Amino acid sequence: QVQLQQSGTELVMPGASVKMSCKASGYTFTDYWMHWVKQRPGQGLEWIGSIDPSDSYTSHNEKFKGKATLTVDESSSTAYMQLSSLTSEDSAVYFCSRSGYGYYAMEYWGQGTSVTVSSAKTTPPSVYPLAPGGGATNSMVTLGCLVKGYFPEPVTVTWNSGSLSGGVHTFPAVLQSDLYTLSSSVTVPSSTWPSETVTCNVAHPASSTKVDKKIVPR
Amino acid sequence: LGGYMLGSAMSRPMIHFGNDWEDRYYRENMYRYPNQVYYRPVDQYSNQNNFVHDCVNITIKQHTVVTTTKGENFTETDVKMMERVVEQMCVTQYQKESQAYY
Amino acid sequence: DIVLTQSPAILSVSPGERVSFSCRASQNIGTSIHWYQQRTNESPRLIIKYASESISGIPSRFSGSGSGTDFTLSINSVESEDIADYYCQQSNTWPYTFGGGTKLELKRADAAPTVSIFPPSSEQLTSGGASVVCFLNNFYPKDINVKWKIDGSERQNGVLNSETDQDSKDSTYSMSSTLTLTKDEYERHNTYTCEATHKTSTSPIVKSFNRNE
Ligand code: NA
Repeated sequence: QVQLQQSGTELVMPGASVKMSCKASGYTFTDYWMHWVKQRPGQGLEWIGSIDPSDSYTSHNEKFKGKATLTVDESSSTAYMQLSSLTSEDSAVYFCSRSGYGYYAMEYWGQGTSVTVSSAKTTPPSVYPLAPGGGATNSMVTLGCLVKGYFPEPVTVTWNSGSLSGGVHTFPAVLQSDLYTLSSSVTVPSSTWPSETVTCNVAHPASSTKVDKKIVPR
Repeated sequence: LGGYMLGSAMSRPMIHFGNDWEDRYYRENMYRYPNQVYYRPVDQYSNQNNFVHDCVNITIKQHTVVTTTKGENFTETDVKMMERVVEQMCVTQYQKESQAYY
Repeated sequence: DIVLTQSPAILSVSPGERVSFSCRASQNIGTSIHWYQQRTNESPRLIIKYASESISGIPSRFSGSGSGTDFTLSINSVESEDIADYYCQQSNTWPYTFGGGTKLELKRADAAPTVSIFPPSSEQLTSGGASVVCFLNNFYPKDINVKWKIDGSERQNGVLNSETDQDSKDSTYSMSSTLTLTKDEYERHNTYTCEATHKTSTSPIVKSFNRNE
């Protein structure tokens, strides 16, 4: 079975370079072209460039020529792409892929390396309770937690240590002043809150952070 | 002029150019490109890249004049493809040349 | 450059329905078009190559046709696992180019958003910050506009929005909208309003709160 192994993530400073690896296995490395494809968050696929591992002949999307350097290491069956002078425009997922023999559908894909370009330092989140007041719909009530100003991704949000899993909406993080913010709502029967406890649990592994925020009326 | 050597003929490799149109073009036209290289003695270069660069230019220039003599012409695709395969041959020639004299 | 135009940009489909979408190339590329499926937070996967050729381990319900400039991918009977973005790509000549993609989503009954508004926590206010949160939950279709007002005046700065993907169970969408102000600015006013405009009604859904009460 053909596999293409890529590192999950890279955090890079603006102006710095990054060299991403794509390690191939399960076939004769020099017999197939390898390709690199960019995808910005919520956007489409963009071809960056491709390389023939037999002699390291390359082809580039004109706009990446001078930005993306493609090489291989034949001995370890690994293809590399180095991106230089990174900006926030380079924040994206980068896939490597492999075509057929003398045919150019991209048959196998790596899982993609997610690159984040930022000067931010590791910052634990501030967690704020979102509680309503009195007038709250019919027999159901909506609570929330605001997870503000952390870095890097990700955080993990649960409700009541994961025992609440029916009516939760945890929204994708957004960039707010060079830091991340997200929110989570949970909808429950009014019979359950505030008569007993509803707590949001927020883990931020990078800062070794783990905070519980009990939602209290008013 | 003078000082050059001609390598022995080499088996033409299967070369894949990365897209459907060029692969086919290459397969059909590859006979029009050299199967041996001209170079200066390896001792006369500071390293492989230098040897290869010159070997490529010399070989293509000479092949081009003989091709022009026959009334034929190379397109920009021809030059790109010829460059690649002659580069492969020059690398092989250097390796063999470097091994000798070492 | 060969430009690949895919249409439509979004397709709503009902489970079991047969669907098709198209990829058109600006120049003739023979059969050099390939199709990829990309589910949320996954890599693309090859589904059909060279216009019409099947791929090992891909469901037979997928097929493709066309040659020249006009290509079509068809799904005989749509299943939930087919909900994904679909891209075409050409490999005839450099540079490789991709279509802009067609997103597949599940068709369901229209549903107005359940809207909830939240004032800043005392916690946040203590730090000099003030974020007003509005949740617009479980609505369909996806299109929706949110407007903020403070004491009647539309606010535009300091508003950050976030959208979920289509719900796997009920096929709805949700949105989060947060207006962030300085603690000072927040206290200079009384009334805060989140206003949701959705197709389900020509009447905007209004949620609001007054500080003085
Ligand atoms: Na199935």
